[PDB]
Amino acid sequence: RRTPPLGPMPNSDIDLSNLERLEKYRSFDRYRRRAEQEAQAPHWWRTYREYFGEKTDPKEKIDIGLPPPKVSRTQQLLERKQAIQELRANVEEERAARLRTASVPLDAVRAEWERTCGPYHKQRLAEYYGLYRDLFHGATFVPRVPLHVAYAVGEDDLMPVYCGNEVTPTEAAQAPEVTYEAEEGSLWTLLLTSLDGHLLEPDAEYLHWLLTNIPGNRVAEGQVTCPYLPPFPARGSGIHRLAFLLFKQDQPIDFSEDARPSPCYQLAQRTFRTFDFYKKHQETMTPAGLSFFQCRWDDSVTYIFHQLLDMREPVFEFVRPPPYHPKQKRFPHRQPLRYLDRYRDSHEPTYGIY
Amino acid sequence: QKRREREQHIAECMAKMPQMIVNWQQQQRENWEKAQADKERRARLQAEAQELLGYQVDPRSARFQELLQDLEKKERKRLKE
Amino acid sequence: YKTKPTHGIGKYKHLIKA
Amino acid sequence: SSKNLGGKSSGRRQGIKKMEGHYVHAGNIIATQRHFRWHPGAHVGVGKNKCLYALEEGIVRYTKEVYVPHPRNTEAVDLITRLPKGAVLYKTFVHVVPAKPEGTFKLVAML
Amino acid sequence: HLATAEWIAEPVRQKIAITHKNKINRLGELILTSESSRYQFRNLADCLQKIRDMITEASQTPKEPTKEDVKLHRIRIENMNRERLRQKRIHSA
Amino acid sequence: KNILVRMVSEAGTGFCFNTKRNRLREKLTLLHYDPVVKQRVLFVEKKKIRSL
Amino acid sequence: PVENEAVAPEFTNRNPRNLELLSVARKERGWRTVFPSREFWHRLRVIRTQHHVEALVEHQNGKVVVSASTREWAIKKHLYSTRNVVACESIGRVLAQRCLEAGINFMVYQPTPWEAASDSMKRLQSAMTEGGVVLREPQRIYE
RNA sequence: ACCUCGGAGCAGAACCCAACCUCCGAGCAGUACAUGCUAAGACUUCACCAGUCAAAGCGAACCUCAAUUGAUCCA
Ligand SMILES: [Mg+2]
Ligand SMILES: [Mg+2]
Ligand SMILES: [Mg+2]
Ligand SMILES: [Mg+2]
Repeated sequence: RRTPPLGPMPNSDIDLSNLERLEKYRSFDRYRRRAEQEAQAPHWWRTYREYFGEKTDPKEKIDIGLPPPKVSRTQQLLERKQAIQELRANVEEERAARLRTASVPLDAVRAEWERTCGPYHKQRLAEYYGLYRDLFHGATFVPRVPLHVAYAVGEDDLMPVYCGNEVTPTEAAQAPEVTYEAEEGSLWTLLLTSLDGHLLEPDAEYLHWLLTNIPGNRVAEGQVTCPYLPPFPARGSGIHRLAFLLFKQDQPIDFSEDARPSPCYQLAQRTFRTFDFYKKHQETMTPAGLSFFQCRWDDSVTYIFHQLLDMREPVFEFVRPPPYHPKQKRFPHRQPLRYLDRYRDSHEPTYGIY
Repeated sequence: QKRREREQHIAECMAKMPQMIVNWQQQQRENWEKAQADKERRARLQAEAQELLGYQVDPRSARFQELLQDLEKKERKRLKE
Repeated sequence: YKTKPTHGIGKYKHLIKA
Repeated sequence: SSKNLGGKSSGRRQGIKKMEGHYVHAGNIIATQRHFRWHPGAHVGVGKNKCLYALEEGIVRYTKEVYVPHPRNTEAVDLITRLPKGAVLYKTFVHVVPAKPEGTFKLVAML
Repeated sequence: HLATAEWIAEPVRQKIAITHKNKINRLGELILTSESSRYQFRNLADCLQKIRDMITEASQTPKEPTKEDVKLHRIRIENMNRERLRQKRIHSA
Repeated sequence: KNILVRMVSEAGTGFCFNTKRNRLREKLTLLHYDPVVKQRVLFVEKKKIRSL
Repeated sequence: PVENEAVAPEFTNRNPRNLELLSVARKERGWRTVFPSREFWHRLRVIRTQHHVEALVEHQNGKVVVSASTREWAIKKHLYSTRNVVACESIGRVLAQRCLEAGINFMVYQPTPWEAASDSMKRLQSAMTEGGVVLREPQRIYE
């Protein structure tokens, strides 16, 4: 009784003859690189990757964004060769490299990272947090234009929302200082939603800030179709994620069926869905910027529930499932004396009929 | 009264351990260095020899080590009085 | 297992002759 | 006349207690063994005597994964450096795919 | 109602209002509850002992807070590396 | 060859614990956890009770 | 009855970062004989080519979150000899900055012994700790 | 000649399986003295007695081996 394999056996391609004329793994990290290379392949037997919740990932995902701007890679490569050749000409750089003392201008590499490869990194961070999973039902994009939104609390500092930061709702008390590059022919729709925080509905989300037809960089001039409202994560619930979205529209499109009243303090009205909202405006606009941050409870959230929303604050708690015990035996053989205490409800003395 | 006596004795023993701790650890280091010094003494005198194993060289080394040990004890006895 | 298609998947001493 | 004497030791009852697909509560012993046969995978620990017990409530799954030893495990490291430049090892692993979420957020007070 | 509770003195009433805001209702009531026993005598006694221990603990503001590191060490490092991101020169309100 | 000796605690008195020991070596002095003081204190070898 | 007060008595949080930020998400315990251990929420992973040095931060399901590599022109132009120690120190500083801007400041570094005794990885861990990012992830709660 | 325990074959792929069947062994040894205390769920030499693994918790630094062994009363 045997059964043949359903495909190639793993160590079968090497030849068992002429073993001493083969190259061995002379190290441990060489084998480690080969084994972690091999563990990524789609094998035909049963593997760890099949069972442990990888969401059945192979299926192409729809891009909805701006195209990549065309660059001539030959000229770029020759100019970069020119630049590193000019840096390699200096000899004090060689002294700094040999002498283990040569730092990097972190702000310059920060702005350059924002300039060249940063959009793809922000795309994979936005997909790690599940933004594209809950904003567009899986449809992905790249945040082509950079964006800078900074929050205002005190006098000197800032608390910026980078991709994935943590800002407290006290620091999110007022509207932030939104800036980005734009030309004088473009209109923009700003949109700030919290992916979590809806109480009545599990899959909906709360619209907090919507500005439409931003004339380029004039962020103040847009029409306030939804007024700014601070975040409000509840107490016992965990971390809540707010996300800004910046779309670029070709022609100036107006909408009043999505517009809200001027207080807008009724939570049934702020029941948003970015999938349906992007479905309505599928052709006129396209997403171009993206920023998002974590938000947990502080003592100003009860102020938000008190004087703005006019409600009592709901608190939560992280409960666990009750512990597992077998069926209670009548004669528990060799169990300890505390076996009876696992099945008791109240640890106070009881007197039945007396 | 006997509860007070026991707890007071435990308090006095607890106060008197940290000094016992450091004394015990210093004595641990001292006998460790003394044992390793004896290892290097048994390694030094076996150096000079011809052949082959310790059938003659190690007995001569042990004889010279016995002479050195008796010399150290004699130096101690002369140092005493 | 010995009757499964993946029998002998953990074989290694047919690779080391020493 | 019976020069040999001694081999009267009984069987150890070792082997797999929970096969693939069996629901397992936390702390159930999955397999007893000597001289490692099934290696521990995700949410499976080992005892001193190489038994495999669950660490979560779930369903047992047996797979076959690549074997990379700990770098201080010197005998396995020399067995790794003795392999040729394409071979990998593929031992057998036991996982527990956990069933319950580790908690839920309930509404306790409305104040 | 904790604000008009006259039998408690003003500074310790303020200290209880600050350090026990998680048990204060919308209308300023301080809500204490118990679930230990199954006779309501012992639950009421536990509630009253909670009130007594809160009052006698808040008035002694030299109470020394002993350092714990399991549940607040996370929040300490998160607040520190949230403070590391404060570097501008001009902002207001 | 070996021998089983009783060690008694110094602080937190009365507490004892037994341990094996080589015969020809000198007597033992160890650090051990004494639960009546909930610390590591010194123990002193006293009154060997075996010849194993 | 106020229409604002529908709270729907079980709250569903869909943030994947959530329960491991509450320190109650389960780590993948086990594997107990192979290397590296799978008990982490995030890992530090550095790849040292003969040309470039690249550092990754992964989640244990496999998707990377942030990385700093000398193949990028941004770090390439500002230093010399992308292989050497000061390049790995720069990679550590840039990765620590990039991941503090990502809100992730607990990760595990699990090297081989000869890598942990190397000067490059020592100065990279020093650049990560002096950047504010702390290794040795906290315990699980009711583990 | 043997009376107790462990490993291999008979017993080839869950468990178990005898023989005055064929071969090896054991009645120890070695290092720390947290070889501290408690506590879900399980295995179990086909009964029982015995034996084995162990999540979490309080504290504290940041275990090798295969058998290597003896119940009650009593002292
Ligand atoms: Mg047999
Ligand atoms: Mg039998
Ligand atoms: Mg049985
Ligand atoms: Mg434990």
